[PDB]
Amino acid sequence: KETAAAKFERQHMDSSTSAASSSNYCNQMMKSRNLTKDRCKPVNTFVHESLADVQAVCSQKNVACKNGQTNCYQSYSTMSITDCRETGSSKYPNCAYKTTQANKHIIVACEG
Amino acid sequence: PYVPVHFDASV
Repeated sequence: KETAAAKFERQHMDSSTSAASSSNYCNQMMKSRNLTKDRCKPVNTFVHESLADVQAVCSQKNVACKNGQTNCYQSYSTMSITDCRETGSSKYPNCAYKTTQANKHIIVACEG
Repeated sequence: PYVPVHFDASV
């Protein structure tokens, strides 16, 4: 089965672009990454950085996850990210998203 | 190795 690490890359990594290039980015990426297969994932974030840079977050600032778990880490640096959020017109299987470009610190959960 | 398995939030 797909590993949790591999699932992370598929759902959130986009090292081939520096940032979302058009309003259609979310629509295209959510579809192509198979995130809309069973239902419309309501929210999703893509990171436009090298995988190594994102993997290094696991050795940066240790913080509590939103749910209280203690294996979260916050990037020391801000990263180029794209926020994908479902639109009022979204209706499975024609999932629709609004694309929002940003530069912020990311918080990931790490395992090993 | 210790790698990211979940995206928790952007701050």
